[PDB]
Amino acid sequence: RIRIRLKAFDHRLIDQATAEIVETAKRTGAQVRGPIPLPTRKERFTVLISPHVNKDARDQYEIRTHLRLVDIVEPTEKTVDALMRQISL
Amino acid sequence: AKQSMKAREVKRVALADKYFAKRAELKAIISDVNASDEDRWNAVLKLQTLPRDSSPSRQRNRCRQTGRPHGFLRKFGLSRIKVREAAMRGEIPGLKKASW
Amino acid sequence: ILPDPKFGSELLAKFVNILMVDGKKSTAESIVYSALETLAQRSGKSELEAFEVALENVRPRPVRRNALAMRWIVEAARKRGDKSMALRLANELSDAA
Amino acid sequence: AGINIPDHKHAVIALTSIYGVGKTRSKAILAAAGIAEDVKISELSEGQIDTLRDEVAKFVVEGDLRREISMSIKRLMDLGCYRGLRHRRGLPVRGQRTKTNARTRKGPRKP
Amino acid sequence: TGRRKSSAARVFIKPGNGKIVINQRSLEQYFGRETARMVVRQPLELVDMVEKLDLYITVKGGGISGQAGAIRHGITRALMEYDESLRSELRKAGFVTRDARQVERKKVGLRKARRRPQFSK
Amino acid sequence: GQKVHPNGIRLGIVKPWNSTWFANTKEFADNLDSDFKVRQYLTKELAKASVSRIVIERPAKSIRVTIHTARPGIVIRKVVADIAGVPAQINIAEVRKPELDAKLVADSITSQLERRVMFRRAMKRAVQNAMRLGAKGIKVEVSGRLGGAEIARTEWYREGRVPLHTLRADIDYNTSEAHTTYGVIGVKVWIFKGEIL
Amino acid sequence: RSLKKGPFIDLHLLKKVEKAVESGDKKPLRTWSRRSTIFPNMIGLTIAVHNGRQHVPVFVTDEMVGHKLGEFAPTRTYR
RNA sequence: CGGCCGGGAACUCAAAGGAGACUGCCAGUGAUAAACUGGAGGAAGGUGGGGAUGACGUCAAGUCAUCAUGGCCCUUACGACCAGGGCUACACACGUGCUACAAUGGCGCAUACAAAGAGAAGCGACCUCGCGAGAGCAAGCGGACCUCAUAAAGUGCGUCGUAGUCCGGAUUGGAGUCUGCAACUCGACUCCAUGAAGUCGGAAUCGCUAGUAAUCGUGGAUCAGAAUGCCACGGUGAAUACG
RNA sequence: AGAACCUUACCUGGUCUUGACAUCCACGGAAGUUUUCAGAGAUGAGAAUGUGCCUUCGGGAACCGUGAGACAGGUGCUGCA
Repeated sequence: RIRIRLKAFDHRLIDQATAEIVETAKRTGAQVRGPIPLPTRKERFTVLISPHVNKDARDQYEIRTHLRLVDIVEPTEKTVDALMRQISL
Repeated sequence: AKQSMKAREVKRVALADKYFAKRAELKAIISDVNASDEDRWNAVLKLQTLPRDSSPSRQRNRCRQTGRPHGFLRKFGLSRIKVREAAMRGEIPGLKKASW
Repeated sequence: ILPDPKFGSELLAKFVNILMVDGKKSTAESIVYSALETLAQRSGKSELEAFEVALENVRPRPVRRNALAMRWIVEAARKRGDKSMALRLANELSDAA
Repeated sequence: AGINIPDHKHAVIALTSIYGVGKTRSKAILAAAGIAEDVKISELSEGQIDTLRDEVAKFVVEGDLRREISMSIKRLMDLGCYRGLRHRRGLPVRGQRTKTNARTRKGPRKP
Repeated sequence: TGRRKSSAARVFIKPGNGKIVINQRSLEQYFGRETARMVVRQPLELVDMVEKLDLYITVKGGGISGQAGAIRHGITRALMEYDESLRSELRKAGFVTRDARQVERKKVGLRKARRRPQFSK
Repeated sequence: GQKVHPNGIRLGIVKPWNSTWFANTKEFADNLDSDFKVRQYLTKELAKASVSRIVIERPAKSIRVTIHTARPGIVIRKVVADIAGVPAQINIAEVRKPELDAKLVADSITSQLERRVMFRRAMKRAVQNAMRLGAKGIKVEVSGRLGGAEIARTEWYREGRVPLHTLRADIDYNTSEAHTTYGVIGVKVWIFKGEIL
Repeated sequence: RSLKKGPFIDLHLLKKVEKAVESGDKKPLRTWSRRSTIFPNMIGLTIAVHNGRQHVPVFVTDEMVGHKLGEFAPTRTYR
């Protein structure tokens, strides 16, 4: 019912954030299910290094933004308190 | 990449945000084609009285801190050299060595 | 090196690989199937499966001899068209017998 | 008639031989006249050819197309536009590159 | 389960005595080209208990030989979870599975993966 | 001749990024313009305040700027709060090892070369004061017009062990540009602390 | 012009054609917006085009009633 | 008879934390050493594969034209503005690709198979109109669901048959469609017609040893629109490495 | 990693020069808005309206115009600084 999405950059950072979220949700109750890690979006683009004649010189840049989400079967007052201690109703 | 060129860019985007809504309604009344050919002629009349600027066709969206007309991306808003220097010194999240 | 045990004949697998220009395998299998159909007219003495007189050709390790022979046969085959999937085997039969 | 006399060809393939009717125009003519597409001109009877003659004369014919093209290009060259100037001088009109290409338009690569 | 050049394959053991259905379709209807059936039959003919036991297989991704190798790895992992003596017998013959020969990453400054562009003097 | 940036290649390895905030494309661009403008403003207003590291963090519609430096009793968020439409806070982190900070040793090198101290003596004093503190590897380099003459030279001194092909190396690298009467002098400083990751 | 809308002719060129009909005697009709096409009120007119550096006059009649203004006065030259 | 819903967390997938191969073992060779060969186990056996990773210095190599800067110069100016044009011009030569010189070929009909990426001042379901580029309507989606999105070579039937022929597509004409104030120099695409050169390439020269080259297709950055370029991915898939 | 107009750094004719862009002084006016004419546009002259937040109320603060001195601007030259 209530889908709470969250995003981060580092794998350990998103793991710690989702662990804090799931610990608060286990403290609250309402039979919270486990985390749902979604595949991240890779934003790659090639960039010429120098402003003059060089075509081999191109660095490769990687963007790995972790996007996970948790699910709540029913919103209650304790869940609202744990929220106000991305959202989708 | 000059002071004059970035002044041209800021005055162009200012004129675009000024005369955007009237040009948007003009493009809309040009787009709807069911009747009123005389109103279409008056629409292109108002469009020709409107200057050639103030349009996304005129918006070039060059760099901001350098104003480089080449090597631009619509995600960082800077030049290639400047985004490479930013990822070099490390003041932007991500942008590691892509190796797959 | 995966052979083709549908007909066996690792030599025929090498023939498929050498007629498999631009990597097209199913078309080459249709090619060698029409080749088998055209060879079944006479069929020799298991000539549709193996080649005996095609080994001692006019333009000569035995594996390298067989490879050069099949290169010459494929070259003289693809040198002409005119319903190639019959005329190439006709040139092969003329060079063999 | 005297033009377009091939041997052992289909109807739509044969109808391409006329200066002004090709593949899709032949398909449209055969669909409008109810003529079979995969049949040959040798097995085709004259009763359908006598209708195909006026069906193809309804559209442009070889000589009419040639004289229309000649009249259009002579009109353009006497009006003297950019297209007419490039047609008189042997240069393309659709904005091609004449630096290294446009050799078919310019002629043989003799000098 | 197994994979081959980005082709997911799932197998399910079921005795049907000649029941080979893939993606709710027969093998002759889904696959073909008179080569995929033969290269799947190559393990099925030597030591696979070709009768009295069949496999319901599903695929997701891959082309033709990629999916053929994927379902071959699937049925050999089904044989491995079935027993280990047949796994040893298959490995004694030329049936070492899990061949990693995927496609190489496109390089920079080249026209393809391992093709340098042409340059003059 | 052309190597890679140690910090730029070891962003996720040892030394993390100086910015932590996620946004969409237009928001990322506006945020990048904002953080670059406030960093340039802070540097040009407190270049004599021994500023070393600027880290920005934006969890959710709130700016947090931490300045990792030495001698914190110089300044005391008004400028960033006036230039930004988002509430901002500042923090000052007084870090130890003042002779090992790359920005600080680069500022000292630039001040000495502007005060016309000898280049060999300056690099020797820098590497001596950085090795006496208890470090492991220090590589300094001064490029461009060594002495203000018409011939430019790149004079570099190395000591201890400064590895660059080891990815687990705790190496910090910094550039500095001094504007002098002979033009501009570029100083590249490398400092190797330890081997842990 | 996607060949379905009304033809594009600029307002200042239109009002100069109006002034030419009034008293402008059709001679000094200088045109800088050569991007505009021709609509049938301009028949038998002496139109100068600023195709290159200055204005060159051409005579446009009813045979060239539908064309582009830059066709008549080119900007390319050969030795 | 749609995973469509109950049902299940078995399986794929997803992102995490670990593990799995480290000369680990046997025999032989080798100055027991280092090291090498063969073999078992093993998914991977001798840094498995690939990317990234660029030494002191060389070319006083390129950039004061993205930028920063010592100096020199303009400062009613080489500074700011405006419209048109050029950057796309054409006696000619060179470079990198694409299309082909067809029969493993072209075309007509039915039909099998993805990875990866993108999307809201946008993608666009679905219907209707149109032979068409596309137009009116418009739910869903800043997103594993919605959209791009019908992949093709292949398979099955048929058509010709070794000719510039039904290959190929340059040029040109008539008429439209799209973005854009605006498509003439100076966009792309489509309906029809015309269909040229080209029939396998000289001296010479380039890339390639693997599911690589070769062949075919898709996506994206840039961008109002405008790439045979570039950056990534997928389908089929060789021969040779005696030296 | 993209020339229609911008790009454009170039050429033809019209313009403005403490300037298109950052800052100082003294004075007038909040800012802003609709719209007409000459004109290829840059540009000049009008016709109405709005008149705030604070009031030391000879004025604060962004903003528009007038005059001058600093300066500014330069994709102009020197990578052989």
